[PDB]
Amino acid sequence: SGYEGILLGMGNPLLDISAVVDEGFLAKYDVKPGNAILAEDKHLPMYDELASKSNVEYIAGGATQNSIRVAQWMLQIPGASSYIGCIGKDKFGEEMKKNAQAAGINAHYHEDENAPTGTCAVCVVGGERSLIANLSAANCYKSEHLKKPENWALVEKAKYIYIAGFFLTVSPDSIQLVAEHAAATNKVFMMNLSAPFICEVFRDAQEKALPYVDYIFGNETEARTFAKVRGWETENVEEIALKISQLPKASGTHKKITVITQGCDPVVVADDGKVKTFPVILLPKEKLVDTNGAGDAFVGGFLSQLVQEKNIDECVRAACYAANVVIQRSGCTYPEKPDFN
Ligand SMILES: Nc1ncnc2c1ncn2[C@@H]1O[C@H](COP(=O)(O)OP(=O)(O)OP(=O)(O)OP(=O)(O)OP(=O)(O)OC[C@H]2O[C@@H](n3cnc4c(N)ncnc43)[C@H](O)[C@@H]2O)[C@@H](O)[C@H]1O
Ligand SMILES: [Cl-]
Ligand SMILES: [Cl-]
Repeated sequence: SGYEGILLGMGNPLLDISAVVDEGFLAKYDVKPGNAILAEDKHLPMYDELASKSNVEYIAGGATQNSIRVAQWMLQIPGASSYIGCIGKDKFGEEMKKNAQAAGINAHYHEDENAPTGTCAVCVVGGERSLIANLSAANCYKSEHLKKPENWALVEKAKYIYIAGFFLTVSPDSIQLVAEHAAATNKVFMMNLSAPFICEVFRDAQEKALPYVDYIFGNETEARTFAKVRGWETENVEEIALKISQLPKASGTHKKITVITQGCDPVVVADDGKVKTFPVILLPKEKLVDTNGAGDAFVGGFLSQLVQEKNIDECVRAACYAANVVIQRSGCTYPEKPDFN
């Protein structure tokens, strides 16, 4: 088939350890609700504390893995997706390999000899979660691994390449190597803003990669964080989307299209100097089960139609379908086959 390995993702493969907790649990580990952070030494016993709970759920996660997973599911073409990351030689790493084969992703996972597979605590309070990412083996990815002929073949075969902003903490040099290849080969390189701490702490790494980005995705909060960091005196998402697209580009082959989600409010898309708003699928609060992986599934649905050379209206329509499905189910899960027509 023509779509063989047409979409590649590179990131942090993390097994999510999710559980419903109370206010005291977050106060114990000093974690703010509805915010993502990287794990510190004080947060490490929390993983064993969550593992001991009766309501603990284990699901193969990681922002880029989730988006590639949802794109392959929406697309339904066998062998169309590829993924690159680092895992440990342990039970969680074998679960990561098992899940990727079931999902239909050609995941070339580099197995580190000493580090365990990365985990991510998803502490849930009401309808807001705190993510504490312990990258462990995921943080061991080197440009040396990407340059291996087995891994670099996936970069060359791909036409569309996606990397969540989270991977900028692990290897900005590996990101830059595939980004420079995509500019030189007129391919579609794309990224996510991922979290406010990526825009604030990793501002230099993100700024260096952005000129190579053809489709930048994000939510309203991380777009406002991005605007405040660059001194733009504006909170309006519509003005911020045009200002991001307006930034310099390493290659003028493609324009930069900025897609910003606003939860239940319309999707804002800056494209060729014009702002296009798209209302989302109306959903009652009783059916809204969990907003976990809503942003990652939105990117996945968008990528499924972008791969088939479809217009931006159909990319956003599939992005809303995929996110709508995921929010009505626990975590980033979906039915056997998609019903997008
Ligand atoms: N360091 C690290 N490295 C790698 N991975 C890491 C990591 N740290 C964490 N991760 C991974 O991250 C994952 C958890 O991420 P998670 O916290 O779930 O992020 P997300 O998937 O982006 O979900 P959010 O709740 O943040 O949504 P959003 O604000 O982006 O989107 P919006 O609400 O605008 O909504 C988007 C769309 O949803 C739909 N939608 C949302 N709300 C509604 C509504 N009320 N009604 C209708 N449609 C809605 C719409 O279509 C809308 O456009 C885990 O797998 C974990 O492993
Ligand atoms: Cl990632
Ligand atoms: Cl319990």
